[PDB]
Amino acid sequence: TKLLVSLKVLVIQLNPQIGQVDQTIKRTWSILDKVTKSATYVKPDIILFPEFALTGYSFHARKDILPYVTKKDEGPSFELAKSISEKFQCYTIIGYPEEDDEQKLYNSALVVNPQGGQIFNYRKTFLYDTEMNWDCEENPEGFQTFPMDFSKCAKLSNEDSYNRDVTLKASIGISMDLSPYKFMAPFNHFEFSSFCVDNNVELILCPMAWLNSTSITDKQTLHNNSLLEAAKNKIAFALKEQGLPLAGSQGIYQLKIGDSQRTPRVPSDDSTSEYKDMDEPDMSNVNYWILRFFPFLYFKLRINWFKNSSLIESILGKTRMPLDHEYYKKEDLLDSEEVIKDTVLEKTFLGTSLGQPWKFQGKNAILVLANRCGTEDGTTIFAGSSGIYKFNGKKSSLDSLNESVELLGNLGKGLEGAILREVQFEVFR
Repeated sequence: TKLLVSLKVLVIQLNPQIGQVDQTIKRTWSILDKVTKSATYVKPDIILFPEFALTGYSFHARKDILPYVTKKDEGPSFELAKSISEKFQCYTIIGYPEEDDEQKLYNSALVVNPQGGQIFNYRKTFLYDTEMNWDCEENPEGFQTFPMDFSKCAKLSNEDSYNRDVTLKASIGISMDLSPYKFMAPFNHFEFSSFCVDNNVELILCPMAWLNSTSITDKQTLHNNSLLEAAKNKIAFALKEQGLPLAGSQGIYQLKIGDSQRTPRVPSDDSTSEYKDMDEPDMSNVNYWILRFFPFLYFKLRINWFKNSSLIESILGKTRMPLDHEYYKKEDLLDSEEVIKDTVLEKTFLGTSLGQPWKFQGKNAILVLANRCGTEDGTTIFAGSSGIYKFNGKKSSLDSLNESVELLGNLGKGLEGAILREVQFEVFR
């Protein structure tokens, strides 16, 4: 049975700096105040914050992050999410540095329900270089899904109001989760978005601290002090030229609350990566994020792949996680008398399944991406450009020109702020 859903989604975009937790919390409440006073404010059903939203991102040592870590149900990030959830009767998701009872450290995202109860805690699964600085662990469960019970958000197709409840299958992916494993795995594995398609995920939530490519990431540059000093001067100039302090903008809020302004479809070029125009999204990254969700995108060639059975071996052969992942530290169908289970028929590679050219065809999914803005260490510029997307499953560019994705709205690359969109889509029950 087709069920129509309407979700009011609020994304908060922050520029947290290390050691400013109290200031960032104060700015967060300021943003939320301004949001409620907006001409077209409506109450959000879900509020999403970035990766390490209150603490800053670039920790260089375990000792440096220890003063900011918390248990998943204690401390500033949890208490903020609980108060938010209670005041707005919503789900609130926030990224934060976690410590467990055994003194292990993770990069996590906690989920609070409208009652102010913690219902889920997700840990980053693919780690970035920075996490290795401070002894961060990989999520031993790998990618995960969880239910979210939404009240009064759904209707049958012939009904005139959203008066029904719906439990959506959700998944959180934290920044690097979207990349090829360690940047070393084949690009076309699309591990995270494949997992979401495999498990029929409906609501994809991504707290991120994702870089604009103006950032200094070249390893030989980072470890040659002469080259590094020259590189840092380049970034300093880029910020100065924009009338910005080196850490980037804070406290000046771009609000897009309840409007329906969509983001224009644009291809990447040698200018779309430039850190200029702070109220406009980084379309190099928007296009790249969309590409990393390839399994959700319409692509003509899949009919040939299916007809030729070109991906059967890849589909049968793919494992739940990379074999060297923390996941297996958990345990050929064609050469066996074991039967083919349902789960195998749900598996995809490049968006293709054993039974359909395009498994996602005819389905809907919502992607909510909360990316931080600002800069750290004089080297690292975050891309901002938080946004909300709909994959509509409708029947082949690999970017925002592909009309099987809908760009429902983005914030700029450089300003703190918030975006609210009412998102309408369907699920099947």
